[PDB]
Amino acid sequence: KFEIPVCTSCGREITPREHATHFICPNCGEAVIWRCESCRVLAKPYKCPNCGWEGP
Amino acid sequence: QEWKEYAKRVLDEWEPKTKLGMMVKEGQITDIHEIFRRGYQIKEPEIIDVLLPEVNARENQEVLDIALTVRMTDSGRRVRFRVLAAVGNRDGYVGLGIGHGKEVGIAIRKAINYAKLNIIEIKRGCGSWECRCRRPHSVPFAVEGKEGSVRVRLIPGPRGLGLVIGDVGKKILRLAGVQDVWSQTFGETRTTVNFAKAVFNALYNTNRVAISPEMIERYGIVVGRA
Amino acid sequence: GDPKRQRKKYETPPHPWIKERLDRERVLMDKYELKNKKELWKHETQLKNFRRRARRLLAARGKQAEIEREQLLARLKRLGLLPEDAVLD
Amino acid sequence: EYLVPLDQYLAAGVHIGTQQKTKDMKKFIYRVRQDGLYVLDVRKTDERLKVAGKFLAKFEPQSILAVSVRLYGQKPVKKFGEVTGARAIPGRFLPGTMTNPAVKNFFEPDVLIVTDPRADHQAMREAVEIGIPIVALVDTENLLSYVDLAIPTNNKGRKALALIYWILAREILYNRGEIQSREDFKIPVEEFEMKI
Amino acid sequence: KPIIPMPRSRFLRVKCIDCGNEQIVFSHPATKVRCLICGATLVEPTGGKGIVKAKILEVLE
Amino acid sequence: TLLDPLANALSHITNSERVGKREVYIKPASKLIGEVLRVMQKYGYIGEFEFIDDGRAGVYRVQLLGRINKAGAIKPRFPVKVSEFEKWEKRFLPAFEFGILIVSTSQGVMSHKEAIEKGIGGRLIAYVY
Amino acid sequence: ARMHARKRGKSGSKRPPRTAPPIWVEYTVEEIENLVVKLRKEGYSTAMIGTILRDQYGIPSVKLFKDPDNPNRNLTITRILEKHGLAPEIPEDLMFLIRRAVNLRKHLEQHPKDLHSMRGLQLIESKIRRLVKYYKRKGKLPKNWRYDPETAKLLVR
Amino acid sequence: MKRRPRKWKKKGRMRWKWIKKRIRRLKRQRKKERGLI
RNA sequence: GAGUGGUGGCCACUAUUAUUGGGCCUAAAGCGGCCGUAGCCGGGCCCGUAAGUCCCUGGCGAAAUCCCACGGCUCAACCGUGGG
RNA sequence: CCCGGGUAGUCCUGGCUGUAAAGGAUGCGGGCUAGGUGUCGGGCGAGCUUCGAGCUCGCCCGGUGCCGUAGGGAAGCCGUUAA
Ligand SMILES: [Zn+2]
Ligand SMILES: [Zn+2]
Ligand SMILES: [Zn+2]
Ligand SMILES: [Zn+2]
Repeated sequence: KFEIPVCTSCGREITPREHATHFICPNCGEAVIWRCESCRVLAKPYKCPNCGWEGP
Repeated sequence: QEWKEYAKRVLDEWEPKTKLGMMVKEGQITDIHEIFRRGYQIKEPEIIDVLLPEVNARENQEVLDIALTVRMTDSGRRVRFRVLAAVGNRDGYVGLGIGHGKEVGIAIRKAINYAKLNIIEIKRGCGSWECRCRRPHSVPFAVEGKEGSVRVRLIPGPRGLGLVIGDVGKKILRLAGVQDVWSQTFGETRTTVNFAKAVFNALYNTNRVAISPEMIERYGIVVGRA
Repeated sequence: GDPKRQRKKYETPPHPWIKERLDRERVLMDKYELKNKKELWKHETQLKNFRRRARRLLAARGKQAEIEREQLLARLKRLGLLPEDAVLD
Repeated sequence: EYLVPLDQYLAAGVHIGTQQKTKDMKKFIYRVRQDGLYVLDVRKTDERLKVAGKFLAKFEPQSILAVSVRLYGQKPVKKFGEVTGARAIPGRFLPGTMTNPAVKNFFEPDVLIVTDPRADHQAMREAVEIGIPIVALVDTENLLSYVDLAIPTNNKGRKALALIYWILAREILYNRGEIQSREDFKIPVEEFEMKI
Repeated sequence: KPIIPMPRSRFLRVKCIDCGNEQIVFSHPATKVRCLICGATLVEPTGGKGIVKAKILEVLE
Repeated sequence: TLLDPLANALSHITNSERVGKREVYIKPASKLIGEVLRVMQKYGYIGEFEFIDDGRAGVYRVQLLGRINKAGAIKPRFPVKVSEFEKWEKRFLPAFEFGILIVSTSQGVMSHKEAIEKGIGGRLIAYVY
Repeated sequence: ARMHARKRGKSGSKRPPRTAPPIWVEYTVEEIENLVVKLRKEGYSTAMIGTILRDQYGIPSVKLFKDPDNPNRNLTITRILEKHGLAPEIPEDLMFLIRRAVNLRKHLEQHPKDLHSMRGLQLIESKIRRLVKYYKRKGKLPKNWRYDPETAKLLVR
Repeated sequence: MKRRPRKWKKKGRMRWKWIKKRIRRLKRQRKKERGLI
């Protein structure tokens, strides 16, 4: 059993071969932000759970 | 451990060219599940040859369709071979590919390489009303897929009941590790490429269903290796 | 409005010429020295009937369902195809 | 307070935008002038510049790739790459650079920066295919599709592009610690500008 | 578009120029509004917001 | 014209979930819609929902959590007994006990699981999974 | 959309959500009723009475005031007229439709070739019949009431 | 006559207008022969 | 395999009859266009009746036939005793 | 088919016929699902003005076009004027 990444914006799981991304939060540098392909295409804003910084 | 020896040979006699290949070579990634859900691109078959060596087995390699296409020119007819093939260990992982060539052997080799590049990860379980067990012998829940005009719906089936699907679906599900299933198909199933891609799309779409933590225990859901 | 007609107790494969099924059945007949294919088909029909009864009773609720489940388990144990501690699964 | 004073910002013309607008950039748009031109927000530009500098200071400097097809941005990206150690691609971006290992100049960066999302569509597409974070210099008519970090700026003016890249390089160096302070940056702003 | 529509018109406490009478009138009248004391016109009906011809003492809700 | 406010609400919820929205507005509102939303919130498919007065039937503000694969009304509202739920589960759900069939019963609106537990039937009005 | 043209115009009133009359209304219920009676005697319809009350007297709506003679009802122009014995004999919308249908028939008997106006007349008669059906069901018209163009002239007059 | 727009296509067949004219001539001839005029 | 071919008929094949569950821009197929009668489908809240609806309980819907357990013809087909 | 003439017809009035590739080859009412950009009508706000029922920009509603995201389709393509 292994952890499956979850999108930060919509909260859905990430399929194995989709154009998703993950990166360290640009503001705090502690949390990790995951964005799924649909959220990336639709430019849906995301909020960091640590700082509360919002937006792409 | 002949496949382990093969994996080690692929590991030493190989110079990586991509970032993922470099990660595999230096050992940052050690398991097959670590190259999925991260957005990485797979362009080197050596990555699959190292992480999942069983895909090179003769029983794990299946040639689904061979077609003879013709292009008209001034001189005459130019013949090309299109081979649709599938690979993958019969537990959790499967891949499908198409290869074109001037000869059947070249087409088969290219199709196998592209299937290894296109390998995916699925989820298994038991969601049938008549079984209600918690073994990964079937699809956890009903799934759908489509390619071209073919629409395929896979339904969980009781344990001990064979794959009730066409031959192409049987081969793909056997390579993916599914043992029992019911099928409902619409469209032109005689188009082998479209049928295979629809079955592959359904197996991939098994990852697109949102589930609760208790559903994993209820259906015995297994992601990747069991 | 027709009277009862006695039916066959075995089933014929959906396709008479499939290579994998033919090889598997040939292996079984050679191993167990059966005389004809309908004997193996009769045994396969018995197995399929047991499986169908189990599948039907698994998703059934009621006193009659409980009685039938216990009777099926007892019959299988008496025939000797299951251990004495087996369950419906 | 602000990385660069208001007078210098307006002189570079960062706030100057395009007659067209976009719902995605509505959150960054300040107001619309009487002639139909939209004005960006210098405060939000400064905040996003600070955020981008902090974000880019963490990556390995050789793994950052900055691209600019636009002629006015060809020189600033080259100067930024020289200053920060990052790879810079001015002018045409060869297709297959990030997706074709057989290409002689094959390279897979860890983070991409684009001068213009519309102009550098090929680089953005390849970055999306390989799955890496993307920072985009976005104008009023640009779309935030597939943009992980957007910097609101005038991505068409020569002076604006030069000032933006100079600020980004200085912030990256400061946050990485190569320069002990912002004032230690001794590279003039005019060095980034393209000479006519 | 809004989940709770709200009117764009207001009521106006208006003082008549000729006689000084105070009245409450609508900002989007479909008729010719006149003072209740002297009959002098106050608001000109139009296709939209009316034209107020008297001092607007106050704008109510 | 408008005929099924509940079906409109469920279709709107499904479309917004597919497109990735976090917040939806249901208009016009009704007590049946409120009961359905209460059932979905109890089963964890939706977040917080609130009623807003506008001098009309009302509005329902609902927060989505990205946990719904498909929600739809059932028309015609088929009457169902206690022992007939299996065929409707097969018709409307992918696997056993996966989703919930929202049923209007004589004791109120509740899911088919609670209806079976109470040993009562009703009329199928919705399905969420 | 529209009944016949099938257009989707949305112009109309946007009343704010209210439960009590506004505090800045100068007149009371009795004066409002007296004004309604005076305007009806002047000869305005219910819609014109309400429009005049909103415009000149600054009364947002009579429906905001509770009925003094019925705790379960709110005030209404027609209710005030009917309690003062001044309600119209037949519904006002039906009267207006009948009036303009009669006028259109008078025009058409001089212009028999106006087929577009004839279609407009047919639409008006269809609306009249719809309203007649509704009022027959609700008991606002006699069960033997029927619409006939020849007898509609006396009703118009 | 009922509409069959599939027959207006000219691939391997003559014009439908003239087919219709021939059919109408045939119908009139049959009616005249039967005496129905 | 003491059976195995041929022809006619019905079901599945066929989601090519489609309530479950089919289609109608270019492949078969939206009336040339509107008004409207029966029918079908119908906005929000409150009270009353239980006709539809659901639950419980009496009288029924013969036997044979269908499923299960046991018992009797060597086992079985067949029959008997109980449950459904 | 080209050219020179020419009857019915094409034109008005009272009628009949009820047919077209009468095509958007797409029945009609309602709710929801990124945007960007022209134009017509109305309304609102701001700025000009020769004070024009004039000009420019922005917003709301209703019509009328093109490009296009998610998605759909055998594809051509449709894509808030949905197919
Ligand atoms: Zn997401
Ligand atoms: Zn953070
Ligand atoms: Zn199972
Ligand atoms: Zn006055």
